Amino acid sequence: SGLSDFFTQLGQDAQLMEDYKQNPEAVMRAHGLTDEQINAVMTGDMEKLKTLS
Amino acid sequence: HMSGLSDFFTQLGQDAQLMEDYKQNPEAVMRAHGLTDEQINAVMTGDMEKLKTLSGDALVISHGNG
Amino acid sequence: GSLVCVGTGLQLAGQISVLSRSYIEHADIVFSLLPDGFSQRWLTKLNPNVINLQQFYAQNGEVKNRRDTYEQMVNAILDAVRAGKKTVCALYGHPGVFACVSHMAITRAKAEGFSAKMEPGISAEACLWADLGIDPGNSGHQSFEASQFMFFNHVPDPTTHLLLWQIAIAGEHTLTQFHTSSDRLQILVEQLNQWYPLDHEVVIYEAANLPIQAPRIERLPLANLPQAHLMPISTLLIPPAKKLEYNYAILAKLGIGPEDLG
Amino acid sequence: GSLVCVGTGLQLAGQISVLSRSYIEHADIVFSLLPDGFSQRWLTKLNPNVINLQQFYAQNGEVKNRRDTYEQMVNAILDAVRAGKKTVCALYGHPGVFACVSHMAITRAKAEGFSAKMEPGISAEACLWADLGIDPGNSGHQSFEASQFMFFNHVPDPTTHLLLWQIAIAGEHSSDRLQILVEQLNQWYPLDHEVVIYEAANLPIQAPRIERLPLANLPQAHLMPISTLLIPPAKKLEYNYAILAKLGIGPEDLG
Ligand SMILES: Nc1ncnc2c1ncn2[C@@H]1O[C@H](CSCC[C@H](N)C(=O)O)[C@@H](O)[C@H]1O
Repeated sequence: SGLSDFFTQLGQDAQLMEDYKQNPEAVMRAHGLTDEQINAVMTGDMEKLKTLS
Repeated sequence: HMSGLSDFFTQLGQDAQLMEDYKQNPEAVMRAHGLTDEQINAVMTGDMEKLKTLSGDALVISHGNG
Repeated sequence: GSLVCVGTGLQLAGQISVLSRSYIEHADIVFSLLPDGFSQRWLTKLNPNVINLQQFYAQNGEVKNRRDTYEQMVNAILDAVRAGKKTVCALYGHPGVFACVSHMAITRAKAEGFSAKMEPGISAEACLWADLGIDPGNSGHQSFEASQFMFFNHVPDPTTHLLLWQIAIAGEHTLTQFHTSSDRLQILVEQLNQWYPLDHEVVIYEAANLPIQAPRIERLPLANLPQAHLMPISTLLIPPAKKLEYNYAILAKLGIGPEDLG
Repeated sequence: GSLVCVGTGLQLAGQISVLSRSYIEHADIVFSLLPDGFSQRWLTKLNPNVINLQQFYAQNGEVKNRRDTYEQMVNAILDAVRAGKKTVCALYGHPGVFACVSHMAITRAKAEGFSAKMEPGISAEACLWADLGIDPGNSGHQSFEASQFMFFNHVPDPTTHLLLWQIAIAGEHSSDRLQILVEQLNQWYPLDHEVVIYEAANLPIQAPRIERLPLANLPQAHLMPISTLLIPPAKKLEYNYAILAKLGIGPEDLG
């Protein structure tokens, strides 16, 4: 899961959203997203995301 | 009772299981949550204004003048 | 300081989004505008630090232009933000649908260099589609504030659904009262009768606020609207009066004909 | 048994109503018509007894008509209800908006004497108002399916915010069709009128698409199924001096 579990938590939890918006990269890595995944998010490449998990 | 009323409506509004139970046997479910006779009567007659009394107590947020 | 505006929907407790509820729970302070006392209680148990925006409406007897009311609400919200509070504004329904306070507060917060955003919620209209069994996507739909429909030049499409919001104050020009009169409503009927027959069936809709309450779905001829019992919370649905008409001009350009419409 | 149709809204996990989520949790069986795999994974963890109705669509590049497939979906739902199961259907956005299968199933369930209802959810339109910071009530609002707008005569009120949905398939019975849409809209809107292409976000890490461009450029824009066209007002509101007169007032009396 990972990406799914993270996206699920982020989307439901206002406190996690807060933490996320302050330092997206760190929070994503803390939740076990890969450098590729993190990069896809920060670049806004939704397509590459689909093809990661 | 007043608090209990509020707490019941709150749970009922959020809890699908309780909701489906309610629709099956309204009176029974209401009694099992400690509602009184007249609370139940008010529900069954749909007397919203009584319910507010029993709990113990302007919505325009727009205009059209430009 | 920051501002998040959220809606709570129409039904007690259950119609708020999961994320929106979270926002209320984590807030330093919540400014609320809710339907009733059950909702108020529920909110307070979510987050006890609630300021009720109701207080800014005109009290019994007082004459107050609602422009002032809205201006004072916005100001109260911004004072919290300016003081450094993580502020949530919790409005019934959708915080930005026939509601100015949230848009105003967000605009102002942004202008002063604060973080601000709005979260969508379930509006009375979302409820109306569900309760009446209408798919507004395919059929299309229109919305107007009733008074604005009377005071300004609006032209409805009588082939598609027409919602008039705030029908209970239709024609109340001062913005100091919270109901209209039969004679005002009668003028609305006369205005509508350009497109809709007097015997056209209309629907007075009120979404349920409590889980034990059925919605109000009152079908009546348009002519009878002036005699109807209206609540501040009432919306008027006017279904189509005319059948769909072919856009011959555009069909021809697409290279198709009425016969091909499938 | 019984039927309840709920929506997930647009945003993953966070935009579903509290009660709607509860309905899924406590269902005997869930029929899903969810768009993506994140959505699917999330649902499966709420309730393991999920049937993906997307399976009924064409598979392995087979040929299959929509109307036949909707019928199979609906029949699958009703079979659960008839069997006596507390059945929940989980749709995207608002379950009665751009959704024939919900309406059909609920209709058929009622006719067979089963309890059946639709729970409202957050639609793409609800998201649009929030994201663009626009109140439909400000100068009024009109929404049409773009194709319906082209095939049938729907004269817009240009003081309103006009929304045209499913812009990506406008005029399908391409830049060619969009150009025709431009010429149509150009009856009321100048070619340099700024319009907005809107796409609601579905992931919490994802920004909504809010692309402002002149009307004339619409044909050269890349569109997705979810794309919507917002056309802001081309005219200010103007006083209805007739109705004001009937009301015995003037513009100066408007508080
Ligand atoms: N329960 C309800 N049923 C029907 N219409 C309702 C309603 N609650 C509010 N409205 C409509 O909204 C108007 C108040 S303005 C508040 C709108 C609210 N933010 C929302 O999204 O619904 C009423 O005059 C009526 O037109």
